[PDB]
Amino acid sequence: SMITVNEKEHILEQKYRPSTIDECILPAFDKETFKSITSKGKIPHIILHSPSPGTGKTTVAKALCHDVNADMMFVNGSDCKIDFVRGPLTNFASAASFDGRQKVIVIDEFDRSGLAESQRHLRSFMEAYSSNCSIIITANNIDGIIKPLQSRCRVITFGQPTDEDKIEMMKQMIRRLTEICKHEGIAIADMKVVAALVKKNFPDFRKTIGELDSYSSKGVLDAGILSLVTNDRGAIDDVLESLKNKDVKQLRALAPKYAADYSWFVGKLAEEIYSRVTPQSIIRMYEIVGENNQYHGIAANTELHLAYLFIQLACEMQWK
Amino acid sequence: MITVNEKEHILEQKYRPSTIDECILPAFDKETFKSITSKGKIPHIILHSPSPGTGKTTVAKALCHDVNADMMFVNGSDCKIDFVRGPLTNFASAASFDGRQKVIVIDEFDRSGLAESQRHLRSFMEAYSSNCSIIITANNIDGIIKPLQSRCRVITFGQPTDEDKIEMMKQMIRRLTEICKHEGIAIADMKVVAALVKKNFPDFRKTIGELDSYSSKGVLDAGILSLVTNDRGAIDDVLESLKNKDVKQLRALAPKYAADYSWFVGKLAEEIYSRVTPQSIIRMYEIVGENNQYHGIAANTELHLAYLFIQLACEMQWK
Amino acid sequence: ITVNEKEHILEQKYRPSTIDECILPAFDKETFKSITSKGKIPHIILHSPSPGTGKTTVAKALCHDVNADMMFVNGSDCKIDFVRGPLTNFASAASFDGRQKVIVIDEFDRSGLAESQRHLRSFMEAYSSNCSIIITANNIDGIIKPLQSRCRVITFGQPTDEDKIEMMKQMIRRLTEICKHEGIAIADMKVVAALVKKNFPDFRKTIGELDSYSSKGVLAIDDVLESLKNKDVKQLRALAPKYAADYSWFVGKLAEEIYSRVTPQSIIRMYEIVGENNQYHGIAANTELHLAYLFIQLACEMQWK
Amino acid sequence: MITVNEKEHILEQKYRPSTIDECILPAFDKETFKSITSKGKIPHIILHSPSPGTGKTTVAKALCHDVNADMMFVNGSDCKIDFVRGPLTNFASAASFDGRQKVIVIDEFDRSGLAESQRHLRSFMEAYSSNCSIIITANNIDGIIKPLQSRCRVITFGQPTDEDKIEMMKQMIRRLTEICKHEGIAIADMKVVAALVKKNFPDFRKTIGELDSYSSKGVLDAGILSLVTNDRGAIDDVLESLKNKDVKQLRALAPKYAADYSWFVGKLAEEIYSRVTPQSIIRMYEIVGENNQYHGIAANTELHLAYLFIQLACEMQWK
Amino acid sequence: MKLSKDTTALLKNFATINSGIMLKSGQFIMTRAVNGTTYAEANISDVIDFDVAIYDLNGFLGILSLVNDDAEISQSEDGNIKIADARSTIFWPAADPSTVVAPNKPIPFPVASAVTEIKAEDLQQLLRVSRGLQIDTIAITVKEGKIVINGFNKVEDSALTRVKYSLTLGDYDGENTFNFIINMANMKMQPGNYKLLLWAKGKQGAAKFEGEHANYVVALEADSTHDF
Amino acid sequence: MKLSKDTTALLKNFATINSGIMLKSGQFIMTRAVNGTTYAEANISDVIDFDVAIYDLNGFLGILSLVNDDAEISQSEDGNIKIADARSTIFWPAADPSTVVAPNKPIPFPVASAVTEIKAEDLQQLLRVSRGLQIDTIAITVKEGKIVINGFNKVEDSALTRVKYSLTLGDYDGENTFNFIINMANMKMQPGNYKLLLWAKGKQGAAKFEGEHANYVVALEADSTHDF
Amino acid sequence: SLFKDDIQLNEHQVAWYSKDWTAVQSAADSFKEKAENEFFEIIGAINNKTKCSIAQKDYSKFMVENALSQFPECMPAVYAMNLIGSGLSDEAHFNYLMAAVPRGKRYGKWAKLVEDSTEVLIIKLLAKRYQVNTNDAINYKSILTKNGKLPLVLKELKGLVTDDFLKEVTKNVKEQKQLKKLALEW
DNA sequence: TTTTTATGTACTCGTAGTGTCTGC
DNA sequence: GCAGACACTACGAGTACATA
Ligand SMILES: Nc1ncnc2c1ncn2[C@@H]1O[C@H](COP(=O)(O)OP(=O)(O)O)[C@@H](O)[C@H]1O
Ligand SMILES: [Mg+2]
Ligand SMILES: [Mg+2]
Ligand SMILES: [Mg+2]
Ligand SMILES: [Mg+2]
Repeated sequence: SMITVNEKEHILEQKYRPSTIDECILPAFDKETFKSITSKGKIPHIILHSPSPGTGKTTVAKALCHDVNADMMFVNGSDCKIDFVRGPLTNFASAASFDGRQKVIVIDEFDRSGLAESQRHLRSFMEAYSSNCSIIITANNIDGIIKPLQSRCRVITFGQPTDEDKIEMMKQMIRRLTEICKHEGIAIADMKVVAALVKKNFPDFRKTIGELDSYSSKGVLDAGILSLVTNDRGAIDDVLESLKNKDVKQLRALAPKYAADYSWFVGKLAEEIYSRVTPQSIIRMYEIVGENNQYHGIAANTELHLAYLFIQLACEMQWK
Repeated sequence: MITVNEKEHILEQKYRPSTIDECILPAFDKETFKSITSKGKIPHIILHSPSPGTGKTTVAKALCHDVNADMMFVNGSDCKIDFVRGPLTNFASAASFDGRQKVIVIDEFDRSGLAESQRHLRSFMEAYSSNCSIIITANNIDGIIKPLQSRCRVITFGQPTDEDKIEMMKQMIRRLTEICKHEGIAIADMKVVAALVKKNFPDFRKTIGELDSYSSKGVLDAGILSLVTNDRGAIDDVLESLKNKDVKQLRALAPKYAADYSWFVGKLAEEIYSRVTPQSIIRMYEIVGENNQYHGIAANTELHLAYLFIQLACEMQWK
Repeated sequence: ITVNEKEHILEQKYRPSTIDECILPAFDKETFKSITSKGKIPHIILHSPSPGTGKTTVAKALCHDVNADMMFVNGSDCKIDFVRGPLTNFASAASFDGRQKVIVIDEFDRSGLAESQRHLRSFMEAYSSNCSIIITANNIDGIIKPLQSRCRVITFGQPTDEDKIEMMKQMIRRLTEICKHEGIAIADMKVVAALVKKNFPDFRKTIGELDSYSSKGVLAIDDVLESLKNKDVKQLRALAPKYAADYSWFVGKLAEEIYSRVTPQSIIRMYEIVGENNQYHGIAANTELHLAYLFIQLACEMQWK
Repeated sequence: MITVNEKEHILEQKYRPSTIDECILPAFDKETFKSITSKGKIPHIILHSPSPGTGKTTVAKALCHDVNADMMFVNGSDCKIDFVRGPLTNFASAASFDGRQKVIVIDEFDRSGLAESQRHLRSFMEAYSSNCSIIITANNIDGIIKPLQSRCRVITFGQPTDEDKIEMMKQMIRRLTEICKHEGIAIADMKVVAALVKKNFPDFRKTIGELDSYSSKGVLDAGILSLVTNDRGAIDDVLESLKNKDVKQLRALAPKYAADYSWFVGKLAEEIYSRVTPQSIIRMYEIVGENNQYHGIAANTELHLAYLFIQLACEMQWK
Repeated sequence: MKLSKDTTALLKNFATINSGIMLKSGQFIMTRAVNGTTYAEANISDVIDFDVAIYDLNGFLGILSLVNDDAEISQSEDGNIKIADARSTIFWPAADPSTVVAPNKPIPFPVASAVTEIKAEDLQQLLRVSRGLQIDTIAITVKEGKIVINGFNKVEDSALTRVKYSLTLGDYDGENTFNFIINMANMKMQPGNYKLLLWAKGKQGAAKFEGEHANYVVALEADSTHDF
Repeated sequence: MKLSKDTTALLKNFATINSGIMLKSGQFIMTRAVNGTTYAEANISDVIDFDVAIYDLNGFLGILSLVNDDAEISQSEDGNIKIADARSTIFWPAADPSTVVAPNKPIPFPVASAVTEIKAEDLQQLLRVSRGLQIDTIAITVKEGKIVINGFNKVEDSALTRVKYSLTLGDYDGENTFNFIINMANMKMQPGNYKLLLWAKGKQGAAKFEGEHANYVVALEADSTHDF
Repeated sequence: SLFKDDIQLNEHQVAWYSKDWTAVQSAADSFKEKAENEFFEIIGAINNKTKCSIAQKDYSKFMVENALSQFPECMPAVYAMNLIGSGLSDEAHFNYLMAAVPRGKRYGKWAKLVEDSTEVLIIKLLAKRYQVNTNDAINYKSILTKNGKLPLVLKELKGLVTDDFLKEVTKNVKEQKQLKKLALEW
């Protein structure tokens, strides 16, 4: 196949972790800049950061090493305190690999705040040992990497594709998910649900696979799963009609019905009213719904908070 | 069938479900848990409510029970970074010697000051993913950092479909009935049992906790039914003090109804609607709606109620 | 009647000892009897919000009646490291006479403690077999929702017209008895009936009052209220941090005390100003500053009688 | 003219300047360093940026090189009190046997936990001032205790005059050009070299580090210029749809950036600040700040983002 | 009154159990924690000559290692204290009894459900295994006829299942079954030979440690389990 | 299976290389540091009768001093490590191999570029001095037909400019010339006489000490230089 | 003092050459000189409408908000960043303040209250013995003068003044004038 | 020209106290 | 053989950062 499987793992977003830089699904310019790097055979100091999780930062870190055939120490960022850098990393960085391999230190998830002291200590280290070995830092949030370490690196920024990349990357990820299903014994009844999972959590490829596990309970993905993935469980007609008619007892009665799950309902209402009302009623309807959504969760009685939203819209909406 | 712990008198903990089936859950949710216990291995999972007592931390223990995991159970707030470095790293690296899935249940992990520990955990979860998995239980998700939600299957509770709600309620009524047989509680009117369930729906803990308090007299009769459906009273003393536009009286009634606000605020909307003129209605929703909206930012809730009364007193034209 | 003779303050050395000695609503007293009967005590919350209704008294009484081994704790002292340390010790240790263990956390309302309260939510389930918790609160919203889920929330304050008339009689008898013990001379019984009626719901202040009469043995907010009238600022700016400490109580007193001291349409303005300030507290990031802002607002708009 | 180290591939460290002239600096600064190397003896000095890669630690080694000092180079974070008592006291007391100024270079000495070492150093500097001098390098001065700044000539970097900036940039362009000849990098459009310099100005390290990554194809042409002046993520589609006050478009972009909100909201503040009128700034912070504040209470996050857009569309008066 | 080299060491030791103490006239000291978990009594050969309350103990024993050993600790002329020295004089505060938690209950351990001994060198081995093998609870019970101890790890091994440690303490002859569990935290004795008397009826109970230099009694944790 | 003083003194050594260890049945044991810098192999007195992974070596060895010098050991029914004593008994958590960075097998050593030998008497003086002289790294080169060794102070030194020490090992028969630098830190061997095996295929390069008990390999330093 | 010709070696030279580190230390301790900040050039720019641009210098949302918290002309703007500002970029919180609080001047003195150090110790004491929080504790003291004679109770509690407890009250040898002060006049 | 909120969590430094083991 | 001297730990000081 075209796909690495680790087979020591059941957890399945980790079974399918890409082995090499090509197996990785990335923005065009980004993949190309990584090929360029593996080509020159030596690896500079690099930072990979999302801030969206699961874009492939810590996967590409291991792949880069794999492609250049580095001698690589992989390290949990939160474990890398100043005494670690002084002790084991200084050892590794000064020691000579005997097979003339680029030495590389991968510090994963290095953006914690209490490591600033370690990071500063590292700034002088990186210039001393730059001849042997390079450092690849992985971070969710850059501002947790001190500025002088960004100076020292090529900062590559993830999950920020072009409009075309997004369209291609999505196709690639759909093909991949399809392939994972063949292997896994997951039946695909409606391809539309696979395109939906991808689109739903786009930048994050980890959650996108994680999802597939949880919607596979029944070994099939059919039109019924598609309802839960897009899921709208929604027809709004009784409210939309009671709104136009500007009646209230009815609105007052419908409140408790949809208070049940609010975040979904409020969403449909925005989507559905948009089409049914005049142009400067649109701008008003976002101001009214937006504000109402905003305070939900401070508001103590949620059913009343829904009633309050209806009254507001009934009066200010002028229906085309 | 029903599991009883018998080391506990406290009775919402006596009847805590042992296995995934004994649990009352939405259809798709139960099914997704069966699916999981089937495959025999357990992924990294987050269970969150935000409504308490939906069964999150119960289903956590049950999942472990069904897959026969070697499980360390841990108070979230006790779970600081040095804990993860020390005891959890030990457990996660050690090999269970019967070949059991190792699982770490971190209960109520949504505290703010643990973000540092959670980040530290993000690299851990990938290192030890082969041995053991983590089940996190949270009331509020935003207290779990994003990269941990990335790493998990986030299952969201107490948000059933309309059908699930109807089934779950039936199941919970059957269960309460069974708990009563065991406990020596006499059921005179079944209508009171269906009432307790409906009253606090998402929360199954409070729904059983209630049963303890209305059992003082070992029987549930039509008389208990009045107290279960019952009151919060009428609103008359407030509605009158409002019309009269007097204050000392309003100022005095504030503390009375501060007790349960969300209910009171609801009655007030319902009852004033009828008693005031048409464009006073539109004003009364803006006044009550806004007041309800900030409650829970507002620090002194009794004062917040007074503030509502003063506002209505002045702007309400009464029929 | 019940006396703790080593206590030098009136409210500490007279507190009703048992659930019966307490003056309460009928259904409330009966629910407490019911509880003491079953011999074991569940997790409970007692809340007013009106002070001196007997919350923290009934807490000790419940324990007394079931003969619990009880640790009593100031709420504001119960931070997360206390729950981890001494309370975890107590809750895990087994009382050696087979007594219900009970932890009374008094005045647990302030959300300085929300972090502690959450930590508690997992705790309560872990050691529910040994020991139960009784929380006392003036304002409920200061108790996180998942702790209310775990408890029986009992609420104070809605006496019937008859209860009020009986309770007042009972309190008058009680005050009389306190006077015999204390060496306080009652020349006119009318003054005793007056003290009771004057602050009715609040039995604490009604006894605290009696002490004030104490100096001849026969029968506050000022610094802010003054600095407000004077419309000065440096002083208001300085007082802010003082009362930022516990806001929900302070704001309460300010409403109560200004009401009397200011003109009629200044009252309506003062509720709009304090109400709005109270309302956003807890979105507002710097709470000392938020108190300053309230002061500036009142200084300008208030007309004192 | 250009020093190349040839033991390094990493290329911003290949071209590290050997001597004080090879260094690209403000006029007065270069001149003050020439002045120093002339007198043949080196005083106690502090070089600080706070902008990284302005050449502090490079000029440190160069100053030594020019005066031909016997120099110990030391990582700041490694220089704890026992080091100063130990290794440094030895070196500072020992006599160089060619009659060379002895110099101790402490690089990146601005760490907080070294204040104890720094104080210990204040007495040392006066005791051994006859032998040897100290050159401290720091990103943030306030991390250097006051009595050490008293004892030094504090020279402050990367904060050139408007003229220096214009000269320094020309000098850096000439240098990059020369690095390209040596490296086999073809320059098709000189405009792209002037662009790399301007883009990252204070930081000369990143400006060279960039050249490595845009050289994948061995040529710098008009096509690379698009990527150098271009913005790879950006905000443009939103900023534009905001100005145009259109909605269907704003309504559509909402779900795009709801993905990671805390970052997006940040960019929007940063980017709108420049593009809108002065009292629109004050309004935009109130609008964005409030929206950011309730995020995480707000249940539908995509809607909450739409709400933010509608708000800014109307109230933003664009310069 | 004067306080010896051995008395003061049962005073640093009773500080690990209460911030404050109240000893009174006699040759007897005793204290127990503000959380009623832990009781410790000890008969000293220095005869305390009056009734005193100290808010803090481990503070006092400090101003006492300095003074030489004459230390006629008498009572100050205004209710506080006087540490008389070979050549000085010091004044410690003395707390109103309302500010110290004192046992007040020299209740007598009922009768032993079962008795057994432990050698001091073998308290040694356990006080130390638990440190680095990470134990925080133990359980005293019957294995193969003798009475054993198990160390566990309440956190890692949530329900006392995998035993990290066992120790054999000389046979039980009586015919009963039991499992007495103690939270290591609430265990604070300086080593030594100790008679072990453990009592419980039904569910209420405790363990009493008889030692030649002090006595110790603590509470079974929540779940202990027997048939007495 | 039991272990003697001599065995353990070894493993307390192998601890300082990798804080964990994986070991299986035989009279062979081995560990290599996590970071890929050193490695030791050992033939020993005592005999291993089952495979097992130890996470915390440096403290297991510790637990072992906490019982008699004879207690027998084995794989528990509990698939963990049972250290059983005369009176007591311990149960040490056997860790998942996944996590103990061990070497799959044994890689042969390139028939050596250069050979010479070193007296253990001699090597004690190197370590001995190095404390005394703040000697942090060394270099082994050829000075006038003999194999020397030079200690430096990479700290104060920087460029390895000045020699602070210089043992004198064997003579150099062959006709290359080199300079193999070694991080003192990376030199974790129980003292005793060694044969020395040097090797380099250009940028490749390592160093092997051949003991009577175990063999040790350490990585040269980044600019170890040579004409091989 | 022999030899009788030593160009005096400075306090330092002796510390070091003789290599007793305890004397070297107190020579170190010599300049501890603790002060820092320059946060008032940031406040100043927000006020005077000069240009700083921040970024480079450390910023304190607490320190900038509090400083301005002084002059009522500002409170509207600070009030704002107080409700809303939690969660804004320091870069932002700064940019805002530049474009809101308009005039410029302020002179120094903040308002800090006057603590009667004694009165605080007394309330802190009462709240300890009585397991009440500070406001009732103040009520108790008001009450406890006007009868029941505060000396009666301060005499009982003089028991716990534990010098850990004093560190909670004041920060200097003012703190040792207090150990003695309630050990006395009751 | 002015100057630091309260709770909880995490990390580095120096030093002092603590314990196990070896050379003349 | 025991001191000496080494290696390790516990603690207090100062810094920091996210919440309210
Ligand atoms: N129901 C009651 N009966 C008698 N006295 C009461 C009652 N409630 C409060 N008190 C008086 O108030 C004091 C204790 O107040 P407390 O129970 O703390 O009130 P709260 O909980 O409202 O703060 C006691 O001194 C007691 O005399
Ligand atoms: Mg990762
Ligand atoms: Mg729970
Ligand atoms: Mg009270
Ligand atoms: Mg540098």
